[PDB]
Parts: sequence; C-alpha cells; structure tokens
Amino acid sequence: GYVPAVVIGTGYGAAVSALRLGEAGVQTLMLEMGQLWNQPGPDGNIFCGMLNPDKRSSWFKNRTEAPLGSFLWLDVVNRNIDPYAGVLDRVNYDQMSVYVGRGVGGGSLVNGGMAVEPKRSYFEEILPRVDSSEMYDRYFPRANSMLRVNHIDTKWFEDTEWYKFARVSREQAGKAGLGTVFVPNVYDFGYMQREAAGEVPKSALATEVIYGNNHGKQSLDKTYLAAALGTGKVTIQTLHQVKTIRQTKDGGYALTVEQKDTDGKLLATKEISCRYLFLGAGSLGSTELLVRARDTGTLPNLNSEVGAGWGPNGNIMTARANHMWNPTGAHQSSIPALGIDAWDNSDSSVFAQIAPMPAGLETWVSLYLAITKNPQRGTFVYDAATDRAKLNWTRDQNAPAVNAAKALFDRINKANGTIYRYDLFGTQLKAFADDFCYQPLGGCVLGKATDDYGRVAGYKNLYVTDGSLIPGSVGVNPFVTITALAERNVERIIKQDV
Ligand SMILES: Cc1cc2nc3c(=O)[nH]c(=O)nc-3n(C[C@H](O)[C@H](O)[C@H](O)COP(=O)(O)OP(=O)(O)OC[C@H]3O[C@@H](n4c[nH+]c5c(N)ncnc54)[C@H](O)[C@@H]3O)c2cc1C
Repeated sequence: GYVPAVVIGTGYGAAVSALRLGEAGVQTLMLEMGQLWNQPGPDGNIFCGMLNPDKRSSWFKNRTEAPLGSFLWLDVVNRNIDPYAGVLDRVNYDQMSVYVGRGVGGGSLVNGGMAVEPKRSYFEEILPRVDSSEMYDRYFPRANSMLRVNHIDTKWFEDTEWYKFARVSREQAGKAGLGTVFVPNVYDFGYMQREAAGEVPKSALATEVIYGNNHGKQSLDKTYLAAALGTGKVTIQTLHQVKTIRQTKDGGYALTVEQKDTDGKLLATKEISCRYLFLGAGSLGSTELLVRARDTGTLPNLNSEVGAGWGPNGNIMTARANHMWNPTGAHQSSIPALGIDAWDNSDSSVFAQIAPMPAGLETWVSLYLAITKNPQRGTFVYDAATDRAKLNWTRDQNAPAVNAAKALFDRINKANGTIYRYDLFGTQLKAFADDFCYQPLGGCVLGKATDDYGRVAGYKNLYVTDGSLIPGSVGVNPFVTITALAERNVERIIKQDV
C-alpha cells in the first residue's frame, strides 16, 4: 500500500529521520529487515552474551564466531547453530569483512556505545561544503542529548576492578608521552556502578555487548525510536527487507519488499509506495539499493558517484603483551571507557580505543581498536549476475592505516619494553587486523552522490540519511556524527521539501 513517507532501516539516520517526520505530522512507515528485539530467549534473556553465543548472535550463519581478538579464549564456546535472524551480521566481501547490526535499532544494538564528536578542524576538512557552526552550535548538542550520552564517574573508574585493563594501558601510554581521554557513552554508567555493587542485573559486567546488552545500554529503540513511535505518526514493520526502488509513473516511489520469518523463509513479497523515501539502510545497505537501482534501470538517473568513496574509518585492531607485573584483570567491563587521542589531522593520526577483552581469566593482553587517517577508498559495484553490490577494496589499501597504527604502538612498546601479540587473529603471525570494519562509511557521499543535505542527485523527494553519506573517515567512533548530520538534514528537508 501507500504511506506518505517510508524510511528504510532503523539505525541512526533512520531513527532521527522518522522522529522528526512524525513530529512534523508526516505519517511514516519504517521497514526493518531484522527483528524487534523484545522476546526473551531460551535463557530468559533477549540477547546472548559473548561467553554463551547461540543463534541469536548471528545473522544467517551456521556456526557462532568469537569476537575479533578473542579467538584464543572464546573459540571453546563456539557452537553450530541454525541460520536465524540474529543480531550481528558479518558481511564478507573479497578482502574485507564488515560487521553490522540487524534489528530495530541497527548497529545501536551491537555497538560499544562510544559517543564521540569529531574534532571540528577535521570535520571542516572532510566536509568543507557544510557549515560547521550549525553543526557544533546546534546539531551535535541536540544529538548528544537525544542519544542519552553520559559520562563515567572518575572516582569509580579509578577504583573498580572492572576498568583495571584501561588503567594499565593509560600507564603504559603515559610512559611514551601519550595521554588518554574519557570516552562518553550511551551505556548508563550509574547502572554500571550498581552492576558492580551487585544491585542490578549485570550486562556490561557479564560479558555482553556485541550480540546486544540485556540491560544498561540506551540503544535507539529506547531513545529516538521510542520517541518516534510516541508521535503517533510512525510505525515499524520488521522482517521486511526492501529489495528494489523505482520512481512511480504517477509520482513518488515504489518498493518491492520481502517479508520473511526468523528462519529466513519467504512469506510474502509486497509493493509499498510513498511520496517521500528516506534510505537509512547503512553504508552497505543504502549503497547497495542505489547501485542496484542505477544498474538495473529502475533509478536510471542516479549519478556515477553512487557506490564510490567507501572507507572503513581507518579501523585497525592490534594488541600488546603486558609484563607479568601488569595484569589487565579477569573482570573487564565490556564497555570501553578510555581512548588514546593521538589525532592531529596529520597522516600519522590515531584515535585508539582501549578495548576490553571478554576471556574472563587473566591473559595479560591489551587490545586496541585504532581509527586512522588513510586516504584509500573503495567502490561498491553492482553484480547483476548475483544481484549484489560487491565492495572493490583490497587488503593492500589498508597499508597506510596499518602503518599509522604501528607507528603509534611501536612508540608504546619501545617506551615499555613490550612486544605485540601475533597470534590473536589466526595462525599466521599477524599483529594488525586489517580486513575488518565495524564502522563502514561512504558509498553515497554527501555532496557527491547527493546534495549537501542528502537529497539524492537526479531525483526529488529521495533522501539518504546514514553512514553512507560520510566520506570514509571521521577520526572518531561515528554514530554521533551520523546522528547530528541526520538532525541537520531532516530539519532542512522538512522545512524546504515536505
Ligand atoms: C561491533 C560494533 C562496534 C561498534 N562500536 C561503535 C561505537 O562504540 N561507537 C560508534 O560511534 N560506532 C560504533 N559502531 C559503528 C555504528 O554502530 C555504526 O556506525 C552505526 O550503527 C551506523 O548507523 P547507520 O544508521 O548508518 O546504519 P545501521 O545502524 O547499520 O542501521 C541500518 C539498518 O538498516 C537495516 N537494513 C539494511 N538494509 C535494509 C533493507 N534493504 N531493508 C530493510 N532494512 C535494511 C539494518 O538491518 C539495520 O537495522 C560499532 C559497530 C559494530 C558492528
């Protein structure tokens, strides 16, 4: 049927767009290919933890996987599973694996909650056509309030066993002249204290994050999407995947939409049409819809920039072996709290998360997720034979990222007399994981595939709202930028177009 506005997906861009549309009185339907995560599973919890993965952990996989960095300790808990509409999807391309959330809330279900505004001078570099004053004066503050960003108590942080891992890396970094910063989060740190005191059910302190948090984490279903539903003008249909988009003869857009069950069985294919169409299917999903539409002739006036400009936000993972006198602890909160800020907008820039590990026993390992400045980009290109977007990225394109991460951590190793671990990512000696991404950015870049507000070039009333807009890098964990940019864009679109 017809609905005035459709939003594809229910991640950050989608959730912002739907809230503001509803508040503007536009009846809006959100279509989400994953589940609404609200039914208790066979253990009484909605989500599985990292030490007890089951089918809920994985989008249509036949075996669970260990969280990257953790295979040496967590492969022992892996099991064969039925393919199922689980919450975390590892999307494998020829030389890159991209991890994305699947469900109402998107990646907000599975992410580490780190809520960070980019450095203004870097924002100005990457998006020179955007007025940065509005962003820092209005839209970034609006996003941090709406998202429920909060800050860890410093006294508790300093005292608790659950953050010893972070304090160890702070001390080691300090010996190399590097400081750390507290990273704000959407996980409720007051709740986390009470977890440690035994007062409330544990989630972050019970090795949960990457397959969902049963408590504490204010994912988008609790913040923007709850508010959007509260407008009385928004509905969400789950297990509905948009497959094609065309521009109707009489105006507007029509979608082919597959309804599946949680085993993946096709139940129905529906046509749904609208006046205004907003894509919030993520860097991967929005870009795939648009290259498909261009290259199958259903949106033939899309430009050549659709598909281009993808990058993994410079993501590299590495680890250091601590001295025996610097144990990182058996008890590590699953929510990071500290990063190493060595980002100066130069090519040696690194913003590194001090990442917890879920082993649950002492391993002496310090794990890091580095965000770097690597100019290399990939392109999604339509494969008509399999009807999929393929990401043309090669592992050598991450060499500048590896090089930047290694130069920073080599300074830390030199100052402390420590070495890398080489065995955390496979049998081959490899200290740097360079073929994954948690933070995909680009494919429908703002100002190149779209105007400066996400209006898709060549079309009216067709909008992209999500990480596909970002030109491959923001220098920090991206969801606050996605959210703020979506606030800016939908406000303008409603004022001028709706
Ligand atoms: C393990 C992990 C850790 C991360 N840690 C952080 C962190 O602490 N801080 C940070 O800032 N970022 C973090 N990220 C990245 C962050 O979650 C991500 O940048 C955003 O979620 C992207 O938001 P979008 O709105 O672009 O997109 P996203 O949240 O991926 O939402 C897209 C939604 O669209 C749905 N969808 C896709 N295709 C279709 C279709 N054709 N039809 C229907 N529905 C569809 C999809 O299932 C999903 O719910 C992390 C991500 C992962 C996977």
